[PDB]
Amino acid sequence: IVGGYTCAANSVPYQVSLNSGSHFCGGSLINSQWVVSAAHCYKSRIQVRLGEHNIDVLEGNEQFINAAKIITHPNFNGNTLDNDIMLIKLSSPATLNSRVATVSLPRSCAAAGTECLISGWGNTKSSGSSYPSLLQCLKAPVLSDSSCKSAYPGQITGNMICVGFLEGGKDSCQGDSGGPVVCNGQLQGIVSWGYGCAQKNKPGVYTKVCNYVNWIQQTIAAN
Amino acid sequence: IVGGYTCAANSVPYQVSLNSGSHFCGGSLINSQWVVSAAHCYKSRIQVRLGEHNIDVLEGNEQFINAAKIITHPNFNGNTLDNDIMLIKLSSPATLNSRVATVSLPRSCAAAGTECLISGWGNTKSSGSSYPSLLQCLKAPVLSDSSCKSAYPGQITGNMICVGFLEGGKDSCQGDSGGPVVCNGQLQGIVSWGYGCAQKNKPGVYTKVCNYVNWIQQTIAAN
Amino acid sequence: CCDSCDCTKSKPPQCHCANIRLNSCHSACKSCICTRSMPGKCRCLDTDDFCYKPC
Ligand SMILES: [Ca+2]
Ligand SMILES: [Ca+2]
Repeated sequence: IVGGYTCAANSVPYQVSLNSGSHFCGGSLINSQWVVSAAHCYKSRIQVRLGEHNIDVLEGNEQFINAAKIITHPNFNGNTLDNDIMLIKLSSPATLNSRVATVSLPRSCAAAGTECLISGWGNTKSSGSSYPSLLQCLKAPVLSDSSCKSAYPGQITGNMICVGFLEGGKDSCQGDSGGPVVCNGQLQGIVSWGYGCAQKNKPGVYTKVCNYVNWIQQTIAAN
Repeated sequence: IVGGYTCAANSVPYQVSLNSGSHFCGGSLINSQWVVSAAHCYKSRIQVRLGEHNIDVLEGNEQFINAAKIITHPNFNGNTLDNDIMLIKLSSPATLNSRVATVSLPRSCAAAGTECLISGWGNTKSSGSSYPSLLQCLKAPVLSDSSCKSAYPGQITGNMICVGFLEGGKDSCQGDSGGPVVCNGQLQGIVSWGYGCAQKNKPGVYTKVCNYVNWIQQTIAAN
Repeated sequence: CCDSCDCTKSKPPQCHCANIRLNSCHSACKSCICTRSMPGKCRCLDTDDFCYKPC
């Protein structure tokens, strides 16, 4: 996260890390058996690491569970990143405690202005790279689809929201993909793509989760 | 047109050439006052040259009329080329005679297999460039959306059809953009984009005109 | 450099490079989108009226 803070213990319990050797993306726990991430984070073989904080040392409070099902949104487009959302069903339910917990799907969409908390173990340098052991957090508002489109033209579809600052300096970055953008206690975004990190006039584009709630419902109940 | 034939006199009367100094794209006459072309051919200032056969010499049977209105499809995307269609309203109606005539919009869509005639004054070499004086014609079938998608993945939307040959050798090429793909006497396609020209496995992608008939109707009637 | 390039059939052609590359697009590229994975899947959204490099 470029320019955010160390999150503090048991602050972000739905944060999930996707591992296949090492952290390559993050995700959110949405119920004891299903994690939501981004479709471009797909691998066959993903190990979900739950209750993580320092991902570099084992602190005995973590749960590592293999993914049994990895399902990318059917209409996901690898070139335009539209419908960038993926559901992972865990081969065993995570035991929910303080360190491990569920985010809620949206009662509705966020309105331009709402502040949110973005979180991840991704890079912390817009120019260069440092990869933090500890989970980084960032407060940022949802931008207007109008700002979002003017910032990235011909690219922002109606399933993508920009969250961040037009003046740069604070943003999600590589390693954060798939992570949560939680606003008012509801998961409104998934970190997806962007032009570089924390650049001026380039805010993060996140998958608009309010558009997919019934798909999520439908897949969880049908699998 | 790579590998097609010289068209023969008064064979393709709806063919239009868009000029702004020189031929840069083509189009079709759809009624005496409105030409349909492709949205990525947009210039402010276009001169429509009608009844053209040899575009290099004046043969006294041509009509040159300025465009008064150039309207690109509202949802046209310059990056993915979706909704690549544009309507030009002529500052005076073309006088319709044998050399100048109207194509019909689709009663329905073409079905994979239908033979069509593509036409234009664009390049004739897949490797290199020759630009013909005389209008070139090419007979080619509409491919299945399934072949089309497998040939260009993540790129073919539901407003694009592939017409041509999976073998290669015959296709449209630069200079033909905007031109007609007429099947059964109905304008089913507009030439748009492709990887290279007449390449193996890379047939041309054209704008699917049956999807826009009511848009064409209301723009013509509302302007 | 570019392997896949999609040009329109206009004089001049409007060209795009379709390659998703590893962590990078190129150094000649002014419109590079990357996913925020580790590594990033990056694509150069540049348009050039003719089709070669970006490098
Ligand atoms: Ca740990
Ligand atoms: Ca002439």
